[PDB]
Amino acid sequence: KFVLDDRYAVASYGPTDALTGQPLDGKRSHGGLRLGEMEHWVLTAQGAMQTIIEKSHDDSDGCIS
Amino acid sequence: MIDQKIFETTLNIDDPTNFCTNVEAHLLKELENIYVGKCFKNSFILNITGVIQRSPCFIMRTNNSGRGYMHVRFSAVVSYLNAFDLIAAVKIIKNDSNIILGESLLTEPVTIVIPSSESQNNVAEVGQIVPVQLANSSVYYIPGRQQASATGSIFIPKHTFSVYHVQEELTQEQALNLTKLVNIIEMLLESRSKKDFKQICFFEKLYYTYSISSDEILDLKIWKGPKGKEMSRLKPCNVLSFLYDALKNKSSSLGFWARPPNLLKSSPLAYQQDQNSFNATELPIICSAEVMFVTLLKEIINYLQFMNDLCDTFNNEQLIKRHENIWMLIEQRKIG
Repeated sequence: KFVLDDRYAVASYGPTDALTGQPLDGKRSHGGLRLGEMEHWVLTAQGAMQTIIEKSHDDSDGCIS
Repeated sequence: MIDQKIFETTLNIDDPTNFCTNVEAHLLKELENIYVGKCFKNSFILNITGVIQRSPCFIMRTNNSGRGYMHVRFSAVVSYLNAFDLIAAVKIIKNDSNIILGESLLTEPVTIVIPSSESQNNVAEVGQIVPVQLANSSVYYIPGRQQASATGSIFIPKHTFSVYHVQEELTQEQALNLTKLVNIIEMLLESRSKKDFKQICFFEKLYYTYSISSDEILDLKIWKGPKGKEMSRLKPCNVLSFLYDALKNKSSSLGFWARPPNLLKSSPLAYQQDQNSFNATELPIICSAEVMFVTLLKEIINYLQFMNDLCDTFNNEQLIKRHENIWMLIEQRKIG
């Protein structure tokens, strides 16, 4: 196990899924990292809703319907 | 016609701090910029009269921008066009390819499609202001469009008319709803009084079903105009006087109300018959006094506005010279 292989950092732009519009999964696909529902539970518990908007709408799929 | 309507919408504010400095002025400016000159809620917005109600400048929760929003209820002046409305000025942009259409040149923008089926429609030429009457189909106010869409044909006064039977006596305290409209017609007649009588006579005898050059002028202080034919030597009654009779509270509303083709349409006169003395092209409609009176008043207002607009838009004898061919279409169709 090497640190250089494990590390990953991604900026705003990258490949996106065709169906859901979300970032492609993982580092192999050059996409974003996952904030599962446990992370959402923790952020909700802390009351961090502007952070949730920033991460799950702007960084993830987000659209004016 | 021009009317007062109340809408309620939500306005997005990009800079709430600057917006709130003069809330009333900024709200009026935004409403004028967004809604004036566009079709909304089946109505064409002409101007914004005022803001009846509003809400505090909230801040958008869902997005992370500081932008705000404001619920605003505003009263505006709108133009709604029914069936059979008469538009004096309609310029034909493209009379070709067996399709015809023209744009209105009045305070209420409209795009009218004129079919090529009728010969009179084919006769009209481009760049010519031709009077038009909208068809029986309703006017399509597509939201966001800067002009209404409709279908119409060159106005040719039709000989077939209708007879209305009133089964209920005059509605009591609805005479005020009718009075709201008598005021509009009074304003129209005052406007007509200003312009010259000769042009009015020219257009009236052009669009009079039974053309009369006798130069005999029926004189009514509110309305003056060349006289027509007499059917059964019957006596018409002025609608304005009968409405004024509301103070008496007795108006003999039951009698059949009808306006024969001879009777000048702009003239407030209408014939009242105890029986169906008027020939019934169709079985007399069984309608209440409200429906009838509103209908007759609407028809006379439409015709009066048509005549004022005709006089105003054809104020040049040379334009009349160009449009004498349209006049010839109407005259040839006219019978008596």
